[PDB]
Amino acid sequence: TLQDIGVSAGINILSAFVFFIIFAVLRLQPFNDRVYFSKWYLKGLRSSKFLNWMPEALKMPEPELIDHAGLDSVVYLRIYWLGLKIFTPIAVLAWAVLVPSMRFWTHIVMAYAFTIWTCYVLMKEYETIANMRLQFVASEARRPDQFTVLVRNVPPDADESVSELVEHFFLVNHPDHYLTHQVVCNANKLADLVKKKKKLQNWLDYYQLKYARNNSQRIMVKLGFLGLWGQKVDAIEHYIAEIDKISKEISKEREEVVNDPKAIMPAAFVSFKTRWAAAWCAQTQQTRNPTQWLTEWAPEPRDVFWSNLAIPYVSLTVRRLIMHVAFFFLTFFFIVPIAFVQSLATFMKSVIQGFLPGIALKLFLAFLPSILMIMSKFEGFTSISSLERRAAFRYYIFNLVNVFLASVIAGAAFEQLPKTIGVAIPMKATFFITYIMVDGWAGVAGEILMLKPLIMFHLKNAFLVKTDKDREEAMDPGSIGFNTGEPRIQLYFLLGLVYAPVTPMLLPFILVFFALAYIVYRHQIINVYNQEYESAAAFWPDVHGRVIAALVISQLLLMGLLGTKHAALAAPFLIALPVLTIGFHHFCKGRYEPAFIRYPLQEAMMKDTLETAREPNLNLKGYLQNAYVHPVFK
Repeated sequence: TLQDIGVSAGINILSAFVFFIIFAVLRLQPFNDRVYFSKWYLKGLRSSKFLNWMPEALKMPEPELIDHAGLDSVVYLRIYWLGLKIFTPIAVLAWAVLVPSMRFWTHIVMAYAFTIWTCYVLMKEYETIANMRLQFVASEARRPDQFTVLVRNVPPDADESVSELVEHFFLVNHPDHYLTHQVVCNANKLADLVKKKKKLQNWLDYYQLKYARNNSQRIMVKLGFLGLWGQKVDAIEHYIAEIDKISKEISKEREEVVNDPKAIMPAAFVSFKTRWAAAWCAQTQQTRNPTQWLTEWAPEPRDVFWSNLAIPYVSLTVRRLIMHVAFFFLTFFFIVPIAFVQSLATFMKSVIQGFLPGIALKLFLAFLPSILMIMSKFEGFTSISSLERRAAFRYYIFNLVNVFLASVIAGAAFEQLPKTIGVAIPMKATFFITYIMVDGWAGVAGEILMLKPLIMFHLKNAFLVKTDKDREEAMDPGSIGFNTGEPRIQLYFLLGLVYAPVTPMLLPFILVFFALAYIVYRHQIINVYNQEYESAAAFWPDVHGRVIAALVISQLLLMGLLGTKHAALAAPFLIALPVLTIGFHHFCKGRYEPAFIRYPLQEAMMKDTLETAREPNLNLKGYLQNAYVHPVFK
């Protein structure tokens, strides 16, 4: 309750302030600059009154920040500014209209204005992001992707190899445009192998340094309880035998994979002389039969998820269905722990009653993004970007169904002791506020520390590093974590929209979270979070659709909420909201999303002509030949 609300808020804010103190203290430490400044290091800019950095983050203006970091990161940062802009006027206007009858039409017009302002700011920022994407891609440098494309589902032929097939096909179809062809290799088991070799070499290095320190004994083979099947106290010879065997294993794998007809799938990489050729051919249904020669734009060379490549195309739909069903069952299963958590939300002892449930919830939700990651790993998308897309989608679905609906249902049920659900709904605001403060303020004030990378790096250096220059690749700070970033704020958007016309005080905490997250993530993206891939901000439409769905769901649940005073005779105003919303969405889509999903062919003319004018004498063929060949054995 209110007292517990204040106590939990205080404990969270003090924890966050202590987190800032720790961040500053370790920040000034001189022997860990390698970590908290991964950037300026992968960019090669550095080598070797107590909160001053706070505004220091805000400089380095937006075009400059784009140059420093990258577009998609800028958009992700922009998300928070979007949200704060959306909810500030809504917050103040509602807060003014807190009359604690006329309230019915009051909330009705309040929600109408809320939605109209929301869609207005949405479309405005949508156009702005469209323009900045256009400018960014226009000013973009050359990458091998923009003149090649992925192709899939080529009909098989017993006599002619796939190379001859594709050569004949594209010479007939697009003469004077074809450049080269690359055949996919189905040796992912060798990739698992080379990962194993890396891990074993890492182990052997550890035991080598340890034995150099002093002679020791080891009997725990990665399990302790199920350790070595004996003593094997020395075990260096064990790894020597292992590396010998695996060396002959990889040598063999080479000598058959260089001659395996089975290593080829009905898919390949083809490159064209001009971007326009790529668009015209691979962007459009290429043949008369739409069931073969299936093509879409190629991923970045470092985006190629080679493991997924070995999935037969016929089986992916079956995989999709099986995975969708398994997803529904997993959401079913994880209802019960959440129900436990909410039931925990039932005198100075009640401080833990208000506090713990959010923490516990977060702990049972810590794993789930990883499960969704693997889940998409079994999915077929072949590009870590698209994996991020789908994973975020799944996380949204799970959070919406469980953390919101299941929680409110459980709260109402445990409160009940048919005409009571309406008065039940708003009361869960306290629970949601607590969950927000916890999984937000504290969580961000912690993840600013990068405890896990920091500890990993320090243990690596003190206990595992053998020479120098190996620190440099040792930093793997990880990307922004889109699968975790986008959906959390998406959920907050949903909650704000739903509870705004019923419960105002949810909003200011949301504003606090938005501000702190904006500034902290800005600092991070300035100094850490090297981006593993750089898409053309292609994810934005998904966010737009998600927020639209959020708004319409908020409207519909509000309509349900006004079922308290039965038949207020204003329902047909709540009926117009969804149709207007969906019409707005469809119009926005058909009017602007081509600028994202399609690549402007006129812009292709401009870019290719400018490239030709600035350099008509580039041997681009050899530059593009060896791309998309192989991760390890190029």
